[PDB]
Amino acid sequence: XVDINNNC
Amino acid sequence: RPARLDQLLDMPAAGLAVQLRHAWNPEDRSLNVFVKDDDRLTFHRHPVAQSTDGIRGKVGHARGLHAWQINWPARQRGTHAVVGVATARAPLHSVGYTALVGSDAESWGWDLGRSRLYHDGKNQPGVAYPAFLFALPDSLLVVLDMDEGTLSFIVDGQYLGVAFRGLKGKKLYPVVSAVWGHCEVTMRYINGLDP
Repeated sequence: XVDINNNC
Repeated sequence: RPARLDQLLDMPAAGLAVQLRHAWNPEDRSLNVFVKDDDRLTFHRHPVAQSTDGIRGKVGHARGLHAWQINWPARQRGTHAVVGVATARAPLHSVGYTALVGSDAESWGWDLGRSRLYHDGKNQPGVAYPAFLFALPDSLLVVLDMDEGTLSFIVDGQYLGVAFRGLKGKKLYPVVSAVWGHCEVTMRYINGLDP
């Protein structure tokens, strides 16, 4: 997970 | 600080029925959020990438002074955790991660992490808030004065001043916009005063 808004 | 603010706050807070009547609206939301089965005052945001999601309260305020508490765990805020008010026209969803509440003329919001106020945010720069400055705790109060046409906030018992002006004549609903996967935001209506 790359996503920084906990959307993975 | 208005005298009416303390009069509202120092009354015993509204009971469960009133809290429920003013809670998040399951009919007025981004499809990516849902009101929890075990707690009708809290929503849960599904973990959707590149999506900003909002929900309004059930009640649109036209007159009087109103306050509600937002409980938003600091670790569940992400890049844009915005708290405020909106007309019925404010979009409740955007693609990407944005300060959706406060993005156009239909909503006014305080972006919690940036400590910035947005209104017509697509065309207008954010405003530092509080004006005296600030790490935000999990809960805050939102004070909507539909008679003065103001939006204000109370953090840790401290009145932070007027955030927005020019709200009179509008029907304004509590609103938030969230970007964090699995975030849960609770809203509890405190009380209202007549004009």
